[PDB]
Amino acid sequence: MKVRASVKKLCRNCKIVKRDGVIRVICSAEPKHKQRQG
Amino acid sequence: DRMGANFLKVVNQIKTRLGANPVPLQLAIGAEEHFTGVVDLVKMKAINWNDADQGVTFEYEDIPADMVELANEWHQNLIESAAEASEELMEKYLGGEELTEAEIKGALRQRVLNNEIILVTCGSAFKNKGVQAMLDAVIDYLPSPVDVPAINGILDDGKDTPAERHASDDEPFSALAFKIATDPFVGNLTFFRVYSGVVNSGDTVLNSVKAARERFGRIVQMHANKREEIKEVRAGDIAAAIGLKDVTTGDTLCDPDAPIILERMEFPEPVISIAVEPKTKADQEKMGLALGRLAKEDPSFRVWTDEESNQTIIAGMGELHLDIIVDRMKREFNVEANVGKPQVAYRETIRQKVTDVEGKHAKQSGGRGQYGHVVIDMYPLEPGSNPKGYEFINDIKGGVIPGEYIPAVDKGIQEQLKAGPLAGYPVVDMGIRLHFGSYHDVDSSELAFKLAASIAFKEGFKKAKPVLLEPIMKVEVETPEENTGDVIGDLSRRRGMLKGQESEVTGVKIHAEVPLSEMFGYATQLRSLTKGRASYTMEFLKYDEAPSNVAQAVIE
Amino acid sequence: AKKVQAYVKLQVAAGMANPSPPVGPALGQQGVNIMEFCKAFNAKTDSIEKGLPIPVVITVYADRSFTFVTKTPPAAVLLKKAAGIKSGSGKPNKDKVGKISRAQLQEIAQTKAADMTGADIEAMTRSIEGTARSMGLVVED
Amino acid sequence: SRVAKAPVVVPAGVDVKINGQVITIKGKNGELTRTLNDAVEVKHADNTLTFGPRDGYADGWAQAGTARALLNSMVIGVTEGFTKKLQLVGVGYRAAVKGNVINLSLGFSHPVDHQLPAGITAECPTQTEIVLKGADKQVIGQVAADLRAYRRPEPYKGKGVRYADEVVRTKEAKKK
RNA sequence: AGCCAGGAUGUUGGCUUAGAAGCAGCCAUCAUUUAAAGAAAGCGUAAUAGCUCACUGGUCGAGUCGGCCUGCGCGGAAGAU
Repeated sequence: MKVRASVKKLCRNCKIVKRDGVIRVICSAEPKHKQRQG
Repeated sequence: DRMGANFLKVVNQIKTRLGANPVPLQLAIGAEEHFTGVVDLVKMKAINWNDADQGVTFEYEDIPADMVELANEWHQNLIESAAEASEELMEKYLGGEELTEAEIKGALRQRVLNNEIILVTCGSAFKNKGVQAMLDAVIDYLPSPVDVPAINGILDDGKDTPAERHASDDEPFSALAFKIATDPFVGNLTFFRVYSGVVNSGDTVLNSVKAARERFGRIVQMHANKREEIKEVRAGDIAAAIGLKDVTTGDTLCDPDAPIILERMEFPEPVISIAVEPKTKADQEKMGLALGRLAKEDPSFRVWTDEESNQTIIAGMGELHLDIIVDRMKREFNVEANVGKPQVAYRETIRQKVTDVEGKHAKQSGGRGQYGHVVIDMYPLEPGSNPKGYEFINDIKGGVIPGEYIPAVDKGIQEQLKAGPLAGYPVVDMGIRLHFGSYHDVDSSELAFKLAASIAFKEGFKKAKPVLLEPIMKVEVETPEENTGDVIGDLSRRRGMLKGQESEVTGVKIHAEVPLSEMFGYATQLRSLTKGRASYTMEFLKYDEAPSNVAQAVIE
Repeated sequence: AKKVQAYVKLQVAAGMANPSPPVGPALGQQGVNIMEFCKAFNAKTDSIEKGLPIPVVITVYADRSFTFVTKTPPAAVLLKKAAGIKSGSGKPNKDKVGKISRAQLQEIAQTKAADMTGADIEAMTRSIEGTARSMGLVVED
Repeated sequence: SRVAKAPVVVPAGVDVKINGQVITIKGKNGELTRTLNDAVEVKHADNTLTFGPRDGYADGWAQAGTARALLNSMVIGVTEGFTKKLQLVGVGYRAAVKGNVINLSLGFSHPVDHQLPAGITAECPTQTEIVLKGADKQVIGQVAADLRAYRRPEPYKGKGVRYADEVVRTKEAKKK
């Protein structure tokens, strides 16, 4: 999980759910599109 | 003795991919780790092997009880394999005459002279499980030199009369020349095999296909490694036909007044070409002669030597060999090689065009300050039909520079036209026009305008992005499956100018036009695309370019 | 006719026997012997002077079967068969070269009227005027 | 809501034991009980079960929205069951069932044989296909996902242990 | 929002045709049928077969959706007996 202050909804099918409070964004086929902070 | 090693799968995979008809004989007992028995099905006997010894036992027993039915359903397909081999066993498969161990092989041995069935055997080499089993089939399923059609010497050119000669000692002598290795003791060696006839020690053995006379020296046999001098060579031994003056691939080793062969079929083509370069200049004296004893060994090792740059451009069919012949040079031939790139026509062209570059000349060489502020205009690389690579359009403003000082400016430009601001890449075939030639009297000489013109030409290239006039090869690639779509996409990374995708019965042949400058590691790259499954041709057709843009910063 | 299994209309000029690589996949969809589609159409291909892309459609069936529908060549290539050049659309509304009147357009529409139930005469007339303006062609009667 | 427009119909063959907050479902082959939270108002009304969010816990629309989906699965899981098949694609990798134990031919220097808990009747038609049968929807995944986590789907070959319906995304080497 | 569900079909959409064949990119950017379809968004990809968005054409049978303004909250937030 890459970390950066900006979670920008980037991939076309990008889920966003708030697990534990810190946002981590869920793609389907792209592992590269998953950030976690912010 | 490995996981995933199903014996019945692989032999019944040949009937799907290779399309052949294998009927196996020696089956399997054991779950690959407690494996102890190999099921010979003719005699219906399992063989015990060594506990872990390198070779003690051969204990034959019956079929074990854990495989009493798989031996039943597979033996009935063994005894099928003679009713459809010979027509005479057809009526005793159904009538029920006993199909013994000795009777069935008399039909199946004649099924090896046509080769419709192959005989398969499972076992371990390293665990000493099967090796002592595998030898008895060789004398009963692999053919002998006296059971085969023997030496068949045709004629020469008169008439096609193929003549089966005798496999015994009662014929004129005959052999063939292959596996012709080398040594630092006698020079050339052979690994030749005599098919029939006996030779004594010392003979005028010729090579009757290429009209040369040779004499038969001291013949030596091996344990594949150790020198054992074989004096009297009997019919069927394999030895070293030593002392051949010249010898090629597969010519005869035969006394005159005898039958004669003339046969060389499927001369290969070593495809991948890398250019070896010496380390010292004392090395090229001994690397120019490296082609002597090395290329004499084998036709899978060629040297496509150039006509101008005089470097030694080798050719192999695999880089895996072009590994080894450098390592063959290393410790015994004692050569330090610097393996580099082949001679591709690298004629620097020009992308951009400089407006005006003035050669700055100011020096009191001959008494007074010999000046020479001459300026040239970078003209486009002269295209079409231009035999002369130097096209100096000397445009003296009003014929101001005298005829005596015309060679001066000419020499300077010509010197840098043959040179190159990258790695000495000739900027040849590039038309160059003189803008204005400053002329003087006591300040006018040869260096005056020569030195100036030299710098001026180089200055221009720095702001003219000289690219690379390059040769383009007609590259074909033969790949069977639908795995060429990854290839031609990866070929599109390399300016393979596509022609068309065509098919054969088993292969999908792709036609393209690839820059010879973009060859580099082409062989090793397709061998990781095609997995080595490719067999194709290499020709030439057009001539194009390859991106450089080095004048920007790379070129000083 | 059929549904989500397969329906693509792709065939180009039938002088070429071997399926052209981009057409290949529409024959590489439901397991054909490619010799069958070469032997189906050539009984009627000898009633033409080849050079124009003639279209067929593919449509499939359960086991190993297939079917196909023969029509006439479209009027889009018939616009640029008479006009000499096969590709004229470089600038649509800035090129004024080449005239054919409506009488040519309806006689290449009777061969549509004798073949197909859509692509009717009077409705296609503006689109056979519409493929003229995109190519940069003129029309007067 | 959609969940409020979703009542569940218990059929004959599965008995409920409504001791208020603790429901123990007496079913066909097991006992699928869940001790829910106090954000629910449960009533097996006539035959079709009706539920309700308790006051104070107005977020119990979520907490019983779990429950409406929950007990529907429980009454159909104790009777019919789940086929949870896994696909073993591994070079020399086998699967064989004995009692309640599964072997794991997993490319190691030692065998891995892990015993599997109650609510599991496992089977193996071959070395690469493995049945799991169960009554709870949780337990039919939890014992399955542990095996898959021992050898995840490798996206350079397609190697690994993977589900029946799961489709991996294998890549290409592209350098050497 | 999901399961059935056609992805109605003129066309090869040019150019330059080697494939730039809706899926590389610049100019057009009409539509034969309009209760469902654009000369078009990505993936499959040299091109396409596979899978969708397009209208949800038929079922559920009620609410639902994208942004503007503020009350506060979370992440951003790592230091040295």
